[PDB]
Amino acid sequence: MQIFVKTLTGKTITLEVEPSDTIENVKAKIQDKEGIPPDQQRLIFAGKQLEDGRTLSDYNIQKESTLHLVLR
Ligand SMILES: [Zn+2]
Ligand SMILES: [Zn+2]
Ligand SMILES: [Zn+2]
Ligand SMILES: [Zn+2]
Repeated sequence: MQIFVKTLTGKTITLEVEPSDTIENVKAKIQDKEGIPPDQQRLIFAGKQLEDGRTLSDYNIQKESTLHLVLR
């Protein structure tokens, strides 16, 4: 699965993942790409707040899905 993560500035990060990847995995990938610490990342897909220990398939995230880094 290719998924897109948009930063707070709207920059697009393209990530190669698997359905079973955790949100924690995806956070580490984001850190590698952009230097954003995982403890400072908060991810949403389709308005769902994404928990570190759940997987992409748990949230029905699919090929070409977009996640957003948000605040607060
Ligand atoms: Zn793929
Ligand atoms: Zn694998
Ligand atoms: Zn993985
Ligand atoms: Zn793997």
